[PDB]
Amino acid sequence: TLRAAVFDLDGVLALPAVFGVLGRTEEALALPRGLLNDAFQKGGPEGATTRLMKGEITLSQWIPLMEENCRKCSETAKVCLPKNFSIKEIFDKAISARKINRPMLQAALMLRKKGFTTAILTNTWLDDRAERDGLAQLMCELKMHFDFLIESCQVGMVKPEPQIYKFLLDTLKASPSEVVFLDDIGANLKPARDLGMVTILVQDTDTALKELEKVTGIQLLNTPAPLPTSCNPSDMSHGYVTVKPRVRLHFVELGSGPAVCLCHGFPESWYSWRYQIPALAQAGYRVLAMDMKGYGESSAPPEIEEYCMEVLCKEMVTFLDKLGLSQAVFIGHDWGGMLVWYMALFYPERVRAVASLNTPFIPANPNMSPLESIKANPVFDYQLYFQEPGVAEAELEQNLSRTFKSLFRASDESVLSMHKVCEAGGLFVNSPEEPSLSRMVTEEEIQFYVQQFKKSGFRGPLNWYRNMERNWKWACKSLGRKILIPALMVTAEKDFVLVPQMSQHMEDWIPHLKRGHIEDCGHWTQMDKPTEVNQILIKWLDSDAR
Amino acid sequence: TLRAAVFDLDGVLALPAVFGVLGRTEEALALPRGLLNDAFQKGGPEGATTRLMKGEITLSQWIPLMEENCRKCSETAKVCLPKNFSIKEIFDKAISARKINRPMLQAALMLRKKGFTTAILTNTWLDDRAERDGLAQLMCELKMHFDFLIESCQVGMVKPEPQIYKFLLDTLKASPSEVVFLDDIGANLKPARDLGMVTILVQDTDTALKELEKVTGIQLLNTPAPLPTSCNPSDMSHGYVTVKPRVRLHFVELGSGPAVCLCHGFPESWYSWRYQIPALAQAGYRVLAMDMKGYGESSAPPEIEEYCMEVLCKEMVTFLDKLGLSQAVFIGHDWGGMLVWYMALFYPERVRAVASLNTPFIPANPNMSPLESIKANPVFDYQLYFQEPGVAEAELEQNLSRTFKSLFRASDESVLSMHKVCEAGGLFVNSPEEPSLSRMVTEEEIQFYVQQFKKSGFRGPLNWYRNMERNWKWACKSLGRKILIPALMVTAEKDFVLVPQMSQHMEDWIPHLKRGHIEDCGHWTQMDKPTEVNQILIKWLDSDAR
Ligand SMILES: CCCc1nc(-c2cccnc2)c[nH]c1=O
Ligand SMILES: CCCc1nc(-c2cccnc2)c[nH]c1=O
Repeated sequence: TLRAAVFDLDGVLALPAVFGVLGRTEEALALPRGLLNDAFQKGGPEGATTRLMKGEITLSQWIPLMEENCRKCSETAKVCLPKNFSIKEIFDKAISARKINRPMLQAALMLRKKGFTTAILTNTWLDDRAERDGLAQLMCELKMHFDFLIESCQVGMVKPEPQIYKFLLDTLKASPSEVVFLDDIGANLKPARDLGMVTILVQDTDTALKELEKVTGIQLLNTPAPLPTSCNPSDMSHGYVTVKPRVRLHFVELGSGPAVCLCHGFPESWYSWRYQIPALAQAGYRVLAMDMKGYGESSAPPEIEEYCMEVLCKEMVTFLDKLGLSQAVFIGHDWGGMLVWYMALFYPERVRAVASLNTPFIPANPNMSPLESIKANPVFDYQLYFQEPGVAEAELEQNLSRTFKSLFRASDESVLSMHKVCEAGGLFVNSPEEPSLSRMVTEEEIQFYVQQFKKSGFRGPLNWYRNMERNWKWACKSLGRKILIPALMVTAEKDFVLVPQMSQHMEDWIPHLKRGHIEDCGHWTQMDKPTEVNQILIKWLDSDAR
Repeated sequence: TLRAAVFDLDGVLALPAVFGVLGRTEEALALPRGLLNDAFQKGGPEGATTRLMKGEITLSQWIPLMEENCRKCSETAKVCLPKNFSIKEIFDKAISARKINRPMLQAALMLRKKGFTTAILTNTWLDDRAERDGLAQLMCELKMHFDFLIESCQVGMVKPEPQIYKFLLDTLKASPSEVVFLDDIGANLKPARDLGMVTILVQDTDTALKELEKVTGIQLLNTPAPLPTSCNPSDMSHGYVTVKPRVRLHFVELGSGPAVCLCHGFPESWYSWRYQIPALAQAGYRVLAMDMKGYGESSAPPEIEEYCMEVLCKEMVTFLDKLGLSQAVFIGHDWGGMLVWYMALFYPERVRAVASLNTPFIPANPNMSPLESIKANPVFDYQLYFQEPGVAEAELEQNLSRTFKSLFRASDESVLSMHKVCEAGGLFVNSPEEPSLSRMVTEEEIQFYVQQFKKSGFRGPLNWYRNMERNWKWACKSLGRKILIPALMVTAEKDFVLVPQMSQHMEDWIPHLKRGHIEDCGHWTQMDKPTEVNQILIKWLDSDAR
């Protein structure tokens, strides 16, 4: 019974195969059939290619030896190689053209999700070309989805030598009969088969996956659309910056490129961006997913005024200063969305671009107290319940699992009224003691938030809602300004508090505003519709932020 | 008696002044004298420029209002503005041409070093131009050297209004007579003078600094060359990555751009790079200054084999994988220099470029045991003393302050023999109990290393020297390779262990190798000759790593 799946790289996890390009080059240059593939494998185990695949030499040392084999082969075939014949060029192009075979990777992901130990076993080289970063990136994206990456040039062994298979079995801690092995080269399959492993000769992906699903008994083909890659907290780079003597800010960091600062809402975490962090880093950005003040590993001072917009924005500026960042793109959701519009209004020079999920930008009304304005809309009643220090802390902190299980639900799963919260005397008075687990979250994701909130609880988070008068006075100073830097507003159809229609007058203050819209999406945007969120953000980033 | 110094930005900390460009533009376009400066200040306190300087409007809202004032002014002066007259262009160029007035900044640094509270007081705007990042960077570099940055557009007050001066005095917690105030605008000096502050009208920097030194009694002019900016550990962004279940790696992070991974030697810290971190971030790089395995906040497992080159390099690859970095430039010193050459030999695809300080790259001799090779050179005797577990730990851990004070000395300060260390039975047998403080370090820098080494001591650090046979066997696999990626070798004239002549055959294995050389430099390269190190690295980075 199978418990491990092994994949080749070239022609299996990555397409098109480099060997395929040698043939394509022969045809394009009208060279004798197999001349290049013959020069490539020249000398077999004693040849230049074996030495390269074993790690004896690097790719740049191999290029001249391949040139010589190509000359020798053409001499024997009584033919001439063209004037501008360059092996470097042929390989540079082939390596660059090679992309991840998404359905193969998707099938590997599914097997690992169902308990399989997965591995990549590849005959590869030590790449020292000026353009090696493209291959480095490919391997990076691919390798993180597997338990093991076994590279011929790193182990000093090569397929089809029997020892690399014995090494593989030892790495997997598995007996041959427990292993499925997938290769596009029949000769490299032969030793695994001889050892007793299940083998699949990969020609077209679809037939390979039909074979793979028949042998594992797990559906790999015609599967529903998979969720984006998420984050395992213990595998992340965690960062800490002191912004002032008693305030430290925590963030999770992933990727290289322009800095993208992610700002969560209430009562959330850096983890609310779990589905965006890998996707945004893969799109070519340096992601900084914050634990906002009062949350997670960030400090939680008890004073209400430590949570007004002016102080929070000043701290985020200091955060940039301490990291040596002149700018960041600011993406926010809910309370993070509010802060992000204020960063754009007060510090435009420090904000590369600004994006908000659900949170509209509505200028302050100087002719009306903010407390009057909140009373005008019944959906904002929960905010008045959040006013009195201690009351909402008591209900929210009583049972953490019940809190997050009641809150983090989709539009078709609500257990929460909201409206007449004050009258009913609580957010959870008509909610069950043991809510069912929402389709958006697993038990373990709820427990990550539970553990996070055990440190400081809900005082610091609730204080974000306790600065209406302070926020309003500060916001009134910005009344003559417009937001003229790149800006994106993303509305969610089924958010009943931050409704799409509330954002309708935004173009008056943000003339060049760009928009996104997510259908059948509730308040918890990132986890409700991750794929859609990722598509809207990546497209807006590549077009407007670099 | 003075204790605070206040500087204007435009025409004082930054040159040339923007007002100066308005005049230069009038002359270039043969416009009436003062036409632009008149349109700029039009309406005085009621005008567009005051509203901008107060924060009522952003720079982009101000551009059209300036265009109108320019049209109105030309109409009155019975003149016409040229066909391609654009305020945006004039200001974009002026802002971009404006650089830090280095001797003014240097004088501000000296006053702060002698106990003064320093501040920048400026009439500035909220910059939302597409090219705002240039100004953002200027302010970032400048602001970090001062206690306070007071910006007119942020306080809603402007020079010469008396309230901004009262705000300044309150920010400084100083009485007027304790303040020197420097401005290039006589009108903006007048209220500070009226309050009783010492004022200096800045025309040419030199006369301003003569006035400033006469009034403070501190030498600011004709001063010796200042050391580069250093790091205050508590003001840095600290990062932590788990590379394996019991191994966590700590790093300090600063800047944006290509990732530059700094690898210290024995028995050092991320702090050994204190003079390089600010300089490298300012040059446009994202710096990752490591605490290598066994040091500082990084894990220190006790097993010798956890410190062989193979394991250390694999961990650094995982470090890159966990941060989402396909590559980094690897710069190392001493043991870090050795690791960095091995990263280039085994993982060329993950190494953008490689640089070593002092540490040469010498291929392993397969016909000689490494223990024989170390015995051949008398300068390597201390390495044999480091072999027996516990002996060197005992002497090095006995008195931490004495350890670092004896070790971290310049070429003309040695208290350490080295050679016949085993025979003498210790590194410090002929060294004082209370060494004098070396010219390279302050008391406080020694105490930072003392506190760092209190956590794990010297076992983990010493274990780097305890894998000769393991390292040699692994290195022998690389014997057929060459280093063909961008590489820099920096030799130090007075390093008596890692002597410049030891690097003489490097071009045989690294044909495209670039070199740097530092005269009158001992083993502790970074702190011995920071300025020279920074110049060699920045120049090599901008030319070879991007
Ligand atoms: C139908 C309830 C789902 C929901 N929750 C919120 C919410 C909850 C708690 C805090 N902030 C916002 C907002 N809008 C919503 O539709
Ligand atoms: C004259 C002594 C200065 C010195 N120290 C070392 C050294 C000390 C401790 C550890 N590793 C290296 C090397 N070369 C040197 O000139």
